[PDB]
Amino acid sequence: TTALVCDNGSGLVKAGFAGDDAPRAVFPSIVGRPRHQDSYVGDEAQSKRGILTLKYPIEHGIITNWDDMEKIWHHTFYNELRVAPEEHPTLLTEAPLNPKANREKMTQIMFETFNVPAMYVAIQAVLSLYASGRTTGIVLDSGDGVTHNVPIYEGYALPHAIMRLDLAGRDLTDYLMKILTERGYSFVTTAEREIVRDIKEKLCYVALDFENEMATAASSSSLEKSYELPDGQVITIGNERFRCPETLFQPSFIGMESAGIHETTYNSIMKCDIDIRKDLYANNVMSGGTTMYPGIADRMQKEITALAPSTMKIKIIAPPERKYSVWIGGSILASLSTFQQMWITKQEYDEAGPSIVHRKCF
Amino acid sequence: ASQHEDAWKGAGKQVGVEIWRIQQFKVVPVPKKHHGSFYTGDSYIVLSTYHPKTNPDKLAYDVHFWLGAFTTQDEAGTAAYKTVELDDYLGGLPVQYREVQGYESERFLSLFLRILDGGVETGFHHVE
Ligand SMILES: C=C1[C@@H](C)[C@H]2[C@H](Cc3ccccc3)NC(=O)[C@]23[C@H](OC(C)=O)/C=C/[C@@](C)(O)C(=O)[C@@H](C)C/C=C/[C@H]3[C@@H]1O
Ligand SMILES: Nc1ncnc2c1ncn2[C@@H]1O[C@H](COP(=O)(O)OP(=O)(O)O)[C@@H](O)[C@H]1O
Ligand SMILES: [Ca+2]
Ligand SMILES: [Ca+2]
Ligand SMILES: [Mg+2]
Repeated sequence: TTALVCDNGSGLVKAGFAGDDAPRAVFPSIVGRPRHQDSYVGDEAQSKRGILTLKYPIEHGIITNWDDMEKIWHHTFYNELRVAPEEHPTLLTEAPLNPKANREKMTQIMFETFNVPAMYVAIQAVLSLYASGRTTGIVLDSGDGVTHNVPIYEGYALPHAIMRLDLAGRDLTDYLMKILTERGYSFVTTAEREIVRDIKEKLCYVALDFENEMATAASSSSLEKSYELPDGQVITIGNERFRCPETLFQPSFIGMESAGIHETTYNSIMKCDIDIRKDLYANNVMSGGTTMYPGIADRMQKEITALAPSTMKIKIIAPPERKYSVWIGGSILASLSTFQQMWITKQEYDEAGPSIVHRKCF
Repeated sequence: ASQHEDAWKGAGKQVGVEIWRIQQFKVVPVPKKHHGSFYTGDSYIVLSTYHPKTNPDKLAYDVHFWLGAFTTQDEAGTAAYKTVELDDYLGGLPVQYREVQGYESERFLSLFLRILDGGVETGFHHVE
């Protein structure tokens, strides 16, 4: 009996088998329907977004289209992994501070629709910490929907100190679409959103000193990069390369009054007991695709240094595989017999209903 | 819940050092004659049971997990999870310490230290 591990990201499904060192199925968490008023899922919807309008059933870590999310789960089991879900205990993941109905309904569908024999819901940032080989540290996890800071001490998240920001990769893609349109291009449609997401992933970076980089960009073309669109046109991107992820540190770039990710990290540490803060500062672990920008670790090191006491030892850990750290932490934990002992069984669900998730998970 | 791990049965019952190695996700005891020798390719859990200053007839606990320079991600992650489990098994009383080869704390060094080449194979299946 092999367990399944499914990390349902706002942007990407990462799924596979406990004990594997990587997810065997990674595909867009999207459902596509004809743009001209049937449905397609995942890579295939992405492949012919030319005639589809694409919709994400998860927004900011929360399932907002339960009918389409069921389609995504069905596709993951039957079409990608090609397994029978009733035969596999399944580990799911969630961002912290979600509305409680989200994981209640995840539990209901898994047992009532897919008839899994057992399941469990784990906090994403905690899985990433264990994947880094730590029990104490503070995780910054940023995917396509949510950025969250979770400080963890002796293996347990500290919920009073968790910080959450509904600003992540999709907001950055949207912002690149906006500022590229201001350069003379026009990126508006859901298909064009996917083009700009690819530009973002290939060409953006976090400037170490934003004002200096802005001046470098005006002084010459040294920072400019070219990009070939699907139709063959070649565009040029300049200071948009680093203005787009600058939004993580300056959320006002998209009209948000929130603290930037350096400040939320600092605020999260300051919510923790004084005597553990040095260990948190020395163990800042980044996970998720929106932590993949070149330059982000160095920028975080600089910004936290400016916020922290002058002698504080600060370290950013940026695992090269951190687009998959949540999944890998799940694959490790689901390979342990005692972790699976804690899972919700179908029988327990039958007797207790969706509330069972709060007794056995959170 | 930690009661389902055979490795913890009888752990921490007297003053001394107990050591387990992670082997393909399992917690495997290290025989006493090898305590202090660590494979650079592996990850370990070290439970130090001692008498606290407050009462010479009672027991307190430091739990160290030791990560070899060449240990694989599955081994380090299992060592972390199972350290938390052993901590819970002992009622939360153990204080946890993460020890990386070449960076071991003064506390860890004081328990003994020989580093051995190689180690046991990863528990991961490699996805091509
Ligand atoms: C991976 C997760 C679980 C395995 C728990 C894990 C500790 C643990 C380790 C080994 C054996 C048992 C427990 N670390 C956590 O933060 C968890 C752990 O969950 C449980 C039930 O132990 C933490 C619970 C709290 C209350 O501290 C929370 O923060 C709670 C709101 C969110 C749940 C977090 C859990 C996380 O999803
Ligand atoms: N190299 C990169 N640079 C910047 N952003 C990236 C990079 N790679 C992926 N991303 C972004 O990360 C997000 C997907 O990461 P992931 O951790 O899978 O998110 P989720 O778990 O929410 O699906 C998307 O916004 C994607 O554009
Ligand atoms: Ca090994
Ligand atoms: Ca403890
Ligand atoms: Mg994610």
